[PDB]
Amino acid sequence: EPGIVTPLGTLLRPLNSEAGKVLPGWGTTVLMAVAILLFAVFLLIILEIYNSSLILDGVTNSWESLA
Amino acid sequence: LTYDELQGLTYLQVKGTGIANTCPVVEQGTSNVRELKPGDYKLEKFCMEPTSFTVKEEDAKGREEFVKTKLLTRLTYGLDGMNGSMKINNDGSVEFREDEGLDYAATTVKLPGGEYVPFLFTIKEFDGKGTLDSFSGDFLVPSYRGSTFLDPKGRGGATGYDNAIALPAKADADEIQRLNNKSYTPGKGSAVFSVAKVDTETGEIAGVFESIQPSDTEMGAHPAKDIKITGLWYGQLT
Amino acid sequence: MEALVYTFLLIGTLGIIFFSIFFREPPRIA
Amino acid sequence: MEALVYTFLLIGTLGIIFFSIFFREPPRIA
Amino acid sequence: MLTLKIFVYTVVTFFVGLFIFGFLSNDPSRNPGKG
Amino acid sequence: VNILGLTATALFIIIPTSFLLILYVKTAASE
Amino acid sequence: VNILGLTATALFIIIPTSFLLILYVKTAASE
Amino acid sequence: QRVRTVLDMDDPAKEETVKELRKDINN
Amino acid sequence: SVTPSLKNFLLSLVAGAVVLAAIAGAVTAV
Amino acid sequence: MARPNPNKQVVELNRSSLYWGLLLIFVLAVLFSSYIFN
Amino acid sequence: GLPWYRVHTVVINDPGRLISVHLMHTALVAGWAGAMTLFEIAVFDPSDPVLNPMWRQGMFVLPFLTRLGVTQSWGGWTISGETSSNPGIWSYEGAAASHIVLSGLLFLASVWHWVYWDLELFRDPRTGKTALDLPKIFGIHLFLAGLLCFGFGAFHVTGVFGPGIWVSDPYGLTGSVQPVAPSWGAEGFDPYNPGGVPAHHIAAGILGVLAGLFHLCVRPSIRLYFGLSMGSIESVLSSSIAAVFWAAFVVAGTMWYGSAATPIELFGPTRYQWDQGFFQQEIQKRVAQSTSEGLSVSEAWAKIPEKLAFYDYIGNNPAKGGLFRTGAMNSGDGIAVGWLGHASFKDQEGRELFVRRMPTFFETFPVVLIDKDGVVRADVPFRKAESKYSIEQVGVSVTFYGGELNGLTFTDPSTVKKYARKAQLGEIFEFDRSTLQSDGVFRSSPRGWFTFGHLSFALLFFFGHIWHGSRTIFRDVFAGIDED
Amino acid sequence: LVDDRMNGDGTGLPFGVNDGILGWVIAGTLGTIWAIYFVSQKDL
Ligand code: CLA
Ligand code: CLA
Ligand code: CLA
Ligand code: CLA
Ligand code: CLA
Ligand SMILES: CCCCCCCCCCCCCCCC(=O)OC[C@H](COP(=O)(O)OC[C@@H](O)CO)OC(=O)CCCCCCCCCCCCCCC
Ligand SMILES: CCCCCCCCCCCCCCCCCC(=O)OC[C@H](CO)OC(=O)CCCCCCCCCCCCCCCCC
Ligand SMILES: CC1=C(/C=C/C(C)=C/C=C/C(C)=C/C=C/C=C(C)/C=C/C=C(C)/C=C/C2=C(C)CCCC2(C)C)C(C)(C)CCC1
Repeated sequence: EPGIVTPLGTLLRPLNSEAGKVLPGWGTTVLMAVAILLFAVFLLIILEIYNSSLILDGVTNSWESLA
Repeated sequence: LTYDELQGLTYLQVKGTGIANTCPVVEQGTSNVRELKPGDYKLEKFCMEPTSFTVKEEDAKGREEFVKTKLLTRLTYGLDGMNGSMKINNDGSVEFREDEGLDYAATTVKLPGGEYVPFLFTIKEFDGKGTLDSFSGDFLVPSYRGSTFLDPKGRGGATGYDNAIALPAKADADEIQRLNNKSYTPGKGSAVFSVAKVDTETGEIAGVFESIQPSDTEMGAHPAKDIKITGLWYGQLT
Repeated sequence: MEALVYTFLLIGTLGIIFFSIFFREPPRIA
Repeated sequence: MEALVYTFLLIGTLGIIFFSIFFREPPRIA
Repeated sequence: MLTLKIFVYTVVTFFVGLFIFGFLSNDPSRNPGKG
Repeated sequence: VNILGLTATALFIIIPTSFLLILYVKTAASE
Repeated sequence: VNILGLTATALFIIIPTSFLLILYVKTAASE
Repeated sequence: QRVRTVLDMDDPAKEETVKELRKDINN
Repeated sequence: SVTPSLKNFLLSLVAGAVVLAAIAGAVTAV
Repeated sequence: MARPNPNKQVVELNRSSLYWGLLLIFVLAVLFSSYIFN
Repeated sequence: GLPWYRVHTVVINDPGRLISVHLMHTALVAGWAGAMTLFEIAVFDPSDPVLNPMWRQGMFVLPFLTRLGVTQSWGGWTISGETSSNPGIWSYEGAAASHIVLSGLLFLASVWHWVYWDLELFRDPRTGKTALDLPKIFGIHLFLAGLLCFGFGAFHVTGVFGPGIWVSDPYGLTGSVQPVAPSWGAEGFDPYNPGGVPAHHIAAGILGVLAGLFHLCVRPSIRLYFGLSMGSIESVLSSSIAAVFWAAFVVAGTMWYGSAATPIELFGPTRYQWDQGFFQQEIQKRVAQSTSEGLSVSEAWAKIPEKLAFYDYIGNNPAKGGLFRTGAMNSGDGIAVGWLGHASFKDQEGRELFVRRMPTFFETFPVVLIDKDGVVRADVPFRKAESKYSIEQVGVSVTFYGGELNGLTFTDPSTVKKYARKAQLGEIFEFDRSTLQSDGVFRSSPRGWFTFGHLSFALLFFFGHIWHGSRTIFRDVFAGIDED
Repeated sequence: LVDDRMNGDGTGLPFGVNDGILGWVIAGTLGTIWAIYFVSQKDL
């Protein structure tokens, strides 16, 4: 038996019609790993700035930055 | 509208338009003002129409100012048909007296915040001294409520219970400003009038006025505020 | 505080009305 | 007032204990 | 206020017109009766 | 009063509601 | 405080007790 | 203006103040 | 531009890459 | 699936779990009432 | 049947009723936001933004409304102490009412989605089975989230189309909702720089749009699909719970340490501003200046703002409260109604003494008066026998400058002791305790309560993420092992 | 006057139409519904 057909459901149907469709092999996993390591480096940068383990020129890292 | 064309319209075509609350406007004439024959005149058909109500208010940060309100009542704030006499001298000195008429209008405005400010926009018994371009004076501001006015619990000055009777053991010594006395002591207000337009063929004078007066005290209760009324005024001479 | 209680009681009554209308036990022709 | 609440809570806990002992669901061996 | 009056006049006219032309739309035929 | 009336109203709502919900849920589980 | 703690304690007792009693009575009627 | 005086005046009230904890290798 | 803290941070990133390569080589050395 | 919802499941609570829940609630009340009343 | 802790599993394989319970949850959360706003408006006192700000009154969501621009009320008052003559629709009560209406609409939508669960949209067109294309749905959601983040950063907080965000001076005296220019340099990663917020939101929104387009286009690989179980909604739940407690840890740390997004005028001072002598240092620097310029001590302490003096007070420390000390700080130590002025202590010899301030750890602290060179010169002894440093023995007088006691000098030890004990807590204020029946014990700030709640939620959500990752990876053995 | 108002009260105003745009929107809405009903007749 079929489901309930609605105009909006028909409009949105192609966006939920490709479940289980995958690429063979590893796909873009290497690019994803590169993005993940870059994001880890970025998070480490901001953590070390806000920990004052990384000191930069114009980054006061205090309430005086509100000035 | 000029007074002539106002009298040229009938009550049926004025009714509902709001023109009955509007002062006449001297469309003809000149603004020299000092080109007026000095002497003793019978002030007649004195009329006053506000154009703004502002209320003196104090915010949290320490700033006092006259804030704008919303007029709660309808077009019932006009004063018209007042009588009196005024004296004009050759130097420009003027004395101004209003005898009687529709010289009071109960008005209510709403402050930003929802507070109701009732007041009696009045100009009665106004003594004004000054020059033709400006004369300042004082007027009597009566009590908003008459002495026979009753509160929602029936208490009042010249009539009522004089105590909260719904409480058989609570009417004493703490609600003294609520029940022990209902004070109806009158107040005073200040006004400054300024003649702008004049026509000496008919003797009509007009101009603007600025008044500061106390609001209602709620029969010896929560203190009154200062109401600043700017507006127009009109009248005929002799 | 009391206005909160009054409004809560009124809207709870209206919610009971809504549920009794739209989620009633359907009468069965059997 | 608060002593009443403390005593009531302790007595209710002891009542739960009493019921859990003597009115338990019996272990059935089938 | 005039914008509000125009909107309310449009709304009331719309619903009244729906009412009028709905009962004009062969309404005595809309019954399960025979004949 | 402000708070004793509050707890009275809360109890008068919740305890009969609990009783009715107990009976209804057992009935509806029994269809 | 004396009465807000009172209503907090009463509600924390009754509402979960109501939930548990609903589920238990439904179960015991089922079996 | 006298940073040494304001330092020696914040110090007895609070020894953990950042003015006391900063650049005190020179002291 | 580059503070000593920034230079040490970049060198630490290089050292982390080096030690990850070293543990990968230790894995493949079996 | 169909007109009825196929994911219907029946919740169960035996008497031992009822006793455990009642004990948990009352013991939490005993423990925290002193702090709530302060 | 089901255990009570598994009931909500009935919507794992029902996308329509999953949408329905999500909609009900959203309705409940929006309704809470509206109702909490109305409660805080009903109990909020706006008549003194200096000595009774919102963070002294237990206001929790009022700072979050004020942070993004809602600063006026329908009661005619502005949060900055000014007069609001036209608050508009988006007042505090307007946002509350909008959230209540949103809650009702979401309740209706939840009802509709509960009833009409069997939508063919949720059926896979190939096999006819119910399924969700979770990578595609994530792409759509990431694209929408990037669009919303970019719009919020480029139009709201910049003031291009929205009102901006709350920005203050470093000492919390002249804060207001202002438009904020983005900071595209390294200073954009300054946490206390307000310009970092628009730049982050613009850049992260652009990246979210690009990554959402990528996830719309590119299908996952089979290896990563099977590794992360992208066909199971519980895997998405585990990763979402992980991201959510990561964000909870981030916001808890940001609120506790302070940032540009957690102003002290809205949330109260931080404990580190008391620990590191932030306001004390600023006050003493402002007193040292204009003393070199040539003013006496009675003035240039009257020049000190009472707001700054109130900031330099340990009763406003967020780390001086308790787990069961409930409510507003006003209910703890009274409503502050006046600064008494700076208290200067002197001995018989004329040297100036300073009260050792109470550290954050200590519930109680001994009263100790120390000279300029770090030598203890007076105290309130515990042992009033064979003592050498009592106020009576040393002859300590106290003089107040700048407040309600300006110019007054007290020499009696019974009053010098109480003023030294008050100076232990920082700047000395007078407190009205009869209004709220304050118990004289310190409460916690809204930033402290926020940090506590979110750190507790972050740990509990770490456990939830562990549990759901376990459930996803070990689904086939959830009811037991294979026995072979 | 201190404020603006329509001042349409009383005066025996036809359908309360103080501005001809009101009569036009009444006529337009009624005629649009009539036109839909008319081009949609003989369809039952
Ligand atoms: C993230 C959650 C969060 C945060 C951080 C705040 C923070 C705040 N709220 Mg708030 N609020 C919340 C959500 C939150 N609320 C929600 C969900 C509601 C709806 C129920 C409320 C309703 C609410 C009211 C109505 C009021 C506050 C007030 C307060 C302020 C006073 C301190 C406080 O919380 O009381 C102290 C907090 C505690 C003592 C926490 C209890 C610790 C845990 C929960 C106990 C462990 C559970 C235990 C087993 C329970 C058993 C007890 C039982 C025996 C009785 C503070 C700024 C007060 C205020 O100042 O208003 C202006 C106030 O009156 N809020
Ligand atoms: C033009 C570039 C630009 C600008 C100027 C900013 C500026 C900002 N970003 Mg950034 N960002 C950008 C683009 C930009 N971003 C883009 C393109 C991305 C990718 C979409 C992001 C993604 C991003 C992330 C994900 C984060 C920011 C954050 C920030 C803030 C850094 C300062 C701060 O408060 O950190 C303070 C925050 C940190 C230092 C994060 C530390 C997190 C640690 C490493 C882990 C914490 C949890 C961990 C599990 C610990 C558990 C508990 C422990 C006790 C065990 C600041 C507003 C942070 C933020 O919003 O702060 C509130 C943040 O979390 N940004
Ligand atoms: C039109 C919709 C709308 C609007 C614009 C508002 C507006 C407001 N709400 Mg909200 N709200 C709404 C819908 C809305 N809400 C709904 C749908 C709910 C139910 C969920 C609520 C529930 C809610 C609550 C619980 C609260 C408000 C509050 C607020 C106020 C401040 C918001 C704030 O501090 O943001 C802060 C918001 C954030 C910091 C969210 C940031 C988004 C995170 C970081 C996303 C992380 C994951 C993401 C996918 C990563 C993207 C990746 C990237 C590469 C793109 C403000 C008046 C607050 C208030 O003061 O109420 C009185 C508050 O307490 N609202
Ligand atoms: C948004 C995150 C989220 C969501 C969507 C779920 C969803 C799920 N969890 Mg849960 N989980 C999470 C967070 C989440 N969890 C966290 C944070 C914890 C750690 C504390 C866990 C630990 C966990 C366990 C250990 C179990 C699940 C299970 C379940 C399933 C059934 C839940 C149920 O019927 O409860 C029914 C709950 C009740 C009938 C009453 C609970 C009342 C609580 C105790 C107090 C009241 C909560 C209060 C009203 C809400 C305010 C708090 C809020 C701000 C978080 C469901 C798939 C079960 C599962 O996998 O089933 C197979 C399972 O056994 N969860
Ligand atoms: C005790 C910690 C712990 C444990 C054992 C789990 C367990 C689980 N995680 Mg994980 N996770 C954790 C915490 C944890 N996580 C935290 C803190 C985050 C960040 C929010 C996540 C984010 C995360 C996601 C988003 C997902 C899981 C998933 C999973 C499951 C698959 C295993 C996996 O991918 O491991 C995750 C791998 C690790 C935790 C190892 C991290 C090692 C890092 C790279 C070391 C970096 C150190 C570096 C030098 C930085 C130093 C910082 C310093 C300077 C401060 C499993 C159930 C995945 C899954 O399939 O669930 C079904 C999934 O989707 N995890
Ligand atoms: C918005 C307001 C929301 C209201 C809250 C509603 C939820 C309140 C109730 C939730 C919890 C109910 C718990 C039931 C408890 C219960 O259901 O029974 C035990 C429960 C039963 O597991 P089973 O799968 O065998 O149960 C099958 C079914 O009969 C149960 O559904 O096991 C659990 O995993 C639950 C927790 C572990 C049990 C131990 C916890 C209790 C120990 C207490 C120790 C006290 C002694 C202290 C001495 C120092
Ligand atoms: C304030 C302004 C509004 C004034 C109110 C009074 C206006 C006069 C209305 C008197 C109508 C007399 C009844 C005719 C039959 C009604 C039933 C019908 O219809 O029975 C239907 C019948 C079946 O054939 O039709 C027919 O016999 C032909 C009937 C003719 C229908 C009259 C339409 C005139 C023009 C309508 C507006 C121009 C409309 C265009 C708008 C399009 C979008 C801009
Ligand atoms: C229907 C409708 C409507 C109405 C609506 C409404 C009226 C709504 C609302 C609502 C509301 C009014 C809501 C509220 C809510 C709340 C909530 C949801 C909450 C809560 C809670 C919690 C969850 C908590 C918990 C806790 C405690 C108890 C204490 C401490 C701890 C904790 C925090 C855990 C309208 C007309 C609009 C539209 C149409 C439809």
